[PDB]
Amino acid sequence: LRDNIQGITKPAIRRLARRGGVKRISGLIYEETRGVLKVFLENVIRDAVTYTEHAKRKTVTAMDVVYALKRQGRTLYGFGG
Amino acid sequence: LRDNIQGITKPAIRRLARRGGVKRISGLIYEETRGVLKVFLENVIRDAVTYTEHAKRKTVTAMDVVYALKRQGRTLYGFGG
Amino acid sequence: SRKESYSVYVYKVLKQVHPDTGISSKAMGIMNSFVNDIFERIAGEASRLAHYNKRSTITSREIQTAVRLLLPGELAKHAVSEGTKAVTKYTSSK
Amino acid sequence: RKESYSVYVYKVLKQVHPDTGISSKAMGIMNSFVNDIFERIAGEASRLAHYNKRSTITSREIQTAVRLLLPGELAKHAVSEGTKAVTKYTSS
Amino acid sequence: AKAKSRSSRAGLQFPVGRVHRLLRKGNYAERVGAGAPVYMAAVLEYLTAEILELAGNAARDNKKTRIIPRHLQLAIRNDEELNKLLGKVTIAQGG
Amino acid sequence: KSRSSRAGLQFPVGRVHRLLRKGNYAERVGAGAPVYMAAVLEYLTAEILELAGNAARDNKKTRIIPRHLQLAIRNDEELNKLLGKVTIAQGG
Amino acid sequence: PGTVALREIRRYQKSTELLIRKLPFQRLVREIAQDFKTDLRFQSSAVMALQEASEAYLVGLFEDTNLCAIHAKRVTIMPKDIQLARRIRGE
Amino acid sequence: RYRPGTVALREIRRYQKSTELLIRKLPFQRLVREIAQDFKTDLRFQSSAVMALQEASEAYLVGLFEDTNLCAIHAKRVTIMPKDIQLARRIRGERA
DNA sequence: ACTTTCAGGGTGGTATGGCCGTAGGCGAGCACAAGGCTGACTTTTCCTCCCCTTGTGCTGCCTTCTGGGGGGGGCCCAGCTCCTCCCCATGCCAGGGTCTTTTCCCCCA
DNA sequence: TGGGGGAAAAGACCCTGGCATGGGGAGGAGCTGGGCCCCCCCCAGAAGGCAGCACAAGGGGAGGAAAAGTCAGCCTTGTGCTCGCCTACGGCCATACCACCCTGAAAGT
Repeated sequence: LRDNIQGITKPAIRRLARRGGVKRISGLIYEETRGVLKVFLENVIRDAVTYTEHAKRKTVTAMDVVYALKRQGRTLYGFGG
Repeated sequence: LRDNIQGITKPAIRRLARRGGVKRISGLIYEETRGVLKVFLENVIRDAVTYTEHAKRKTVTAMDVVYALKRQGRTLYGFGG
Repeated sequence: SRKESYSVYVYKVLKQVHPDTGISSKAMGIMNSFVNDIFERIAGEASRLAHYNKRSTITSREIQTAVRLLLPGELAKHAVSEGTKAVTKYTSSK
Repeated sequence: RKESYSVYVYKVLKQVHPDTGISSKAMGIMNSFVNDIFERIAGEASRLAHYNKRSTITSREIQTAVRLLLPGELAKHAVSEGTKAVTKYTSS
Repeated sequence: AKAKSRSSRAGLQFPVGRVHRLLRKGNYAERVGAGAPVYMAAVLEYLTAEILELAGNAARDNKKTRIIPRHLQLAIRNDEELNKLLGKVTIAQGG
Repeated sequence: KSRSSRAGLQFPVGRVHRLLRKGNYAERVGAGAPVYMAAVLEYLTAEILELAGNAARDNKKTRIIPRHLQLAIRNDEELNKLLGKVTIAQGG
Repeated sequence: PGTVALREIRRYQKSTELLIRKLPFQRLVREIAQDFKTDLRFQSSAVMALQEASEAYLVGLFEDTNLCAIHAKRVTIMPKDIQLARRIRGE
Repeated sequence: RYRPGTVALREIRRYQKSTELLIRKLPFQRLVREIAQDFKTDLRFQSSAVMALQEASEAYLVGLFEDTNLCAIHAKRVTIMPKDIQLARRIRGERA
């Protein structure tokens, strides 16, 4: 549907920042990080869906996602390859 | 066989900085840009010399340099390829 | 020993798109490298596609998917349209 | 019929850490690692053959591909392990 | 029959036959389809036409007649899509 | 005798040879190329496994897990260089 | 204010679990994929791989953002830091 | 006597309007041969190879200095510093 | 534990690649200015760094409630597999049409 | 005013047409693995609100360190000449790898 970017809640963004090493976080960081995550996900999902449609399938596969990430310079170990 | 990194003179570094849009330059920028240039040149030249040695050649060629640059995501046009 | 390049075809396209503008040798040698880079990119992506799908043939579908994966936005859209038009013209004339 | 290096990776774990096991998730990461480096070396050795107009990937091309991809100390030891096997393989 | 060039049959200016030969000799697949050279040549010719039109516009801006690497670099850096496609490429004497 | 047990390798020389022949890398593949690639892969896997086992021992564990693999990779400098743009699943 | 931040960094740097909730991440991934193809199915492993990649990407981005923040003599990260980190990275 | 800065802006415009090499060729050739000495003795070099190396080096340095200027402006400064270069390199992925 | 594909032994054949010969392009080397560039000095002035203050927003804590996580079951749709065959791609040879190399001279830089 | 690019000529090489042919994949069935959907529940974390405090930002001062101008020297560079060394092509032949048929074993189940 719509309005699911808010599912990446403020506490989740704070946990990710604390994993990064951030000590204090400004209030607009949450919206900026949501926009950034949205852009990254659109890029990866577009590549993965192109890979899926090339196979005449209707299921986005972990292999499709792995190839989409690999063709962006971000190799992912663990889900095959 | 002597200090040749000092041949990258201060005026040349300022010219490169102003081509980069730098307005004012600190006096410690030169000796650090020299080291950065040395590291980059060492990487590219090591790759080019590995190609030359594999080709059983004694002269490093522009095509070897082009391959060395392409291997780092630094594709260069105008010298072949 | 005769070296091969896309200079003749680049010149023909330049004449078609700009009737009177010329081109320097350095610019032609840069255009040849550009064409070779794009060719190698599309060919590598199509080969990876065919290997992922366990296919031994590189076809128009693989080339189109590689173009969609590499070129951005309207560039990819128009390149795909041009490729489809060219393939249709080729197979529609024996 | 789905092959993997899971058989051979296990035999190398029992030579460096004989008492340490490996999880199912971590062992699949090991397969994604081997499948990655193999394609890296075979994708650079296939370029060295093309640049020199050679139609054969020999141990000389694999040696150069290892030298171009692996860092300083890894390339010195990986090359030495490779040339020791080839010498032993040819000699009976 | 008369030797009709496949480039002329497809309506392109790029060498469909040479593209097919490089695809076969490039060690990309065991086999290469009959539409792959026709598609690749069309894509390459379209991209060449785009980049050359932008380079010609840049040269016309500078009151010149002959395209030089500076005009190509100006076209690439001023076109958003071409900058994205070639954003890791260095042009000799391009500035 | 299997090609691996003529030069003393745990990785499959025959399987690597078939992978190179079927991988669209060159029109031909030599006879020492699979041996060299198998040796390089075996060395790299052995090094990574040894460091991961050291990391697992440091965590009072007898099992290799993605956390241990990521710890070894990020700690070792050369491995950090080689696998610098690589994400490990559930590796912390 | 700050000691809990340190004892939160020390906790979420030592653990490996996912930081974002799986159900909203799944819904967001499907919402994004809806603009690319209608009626798409998704493997659980595919969505999980997307989640791991996204979390690793955001953790690296936040590391670079923290570096940008310390560059400007600050401990608080601001959208300018994220924008500078992304511009220097090339995104 | 021009004020401090106008000549700098003139230099910026002039060096962004031109395409020539801003590093002298002989010292760069000497440095390239110096660096290649430790990789292989008695090594010869094509003039086109040295040319390509110089072009790549200068493009890399111009891009790095642009990123350094961005880093300097981030800290509310107009003077680029070694700390700015280090931050730029670390973020792009050359210092880790 | 069983097994089924696939790695290995054996034999022929040729096409890739190593060896030797050879000859020229071009890379190294040495003068020779000379003048444009670089190095060192001086003024100054404007930028950077430190300090102080403030208010503003960030964080820590409590409480409530909501929605995500964990099963339990269904089902049905889409991914994987098997058998046909036929149409597409490959291999080889002849012949010509196109693309490469050499000369120049006049228009754009 | 000069130098290189756009046209012309010879040739050589590889592209296309033609013929024979094995195999890849498109398609038609079947089958079932799991992805989607609904249901219940419950409690762990998200959300909102309040207090307070510490941190970023703005203003002010000082000093110090680049910028700009100047002058003298130096060493880059364009030209000219020589040498000889390496690299690229040619000719020839050995043997290494592919192709294919059988068999047993190993690794995936």
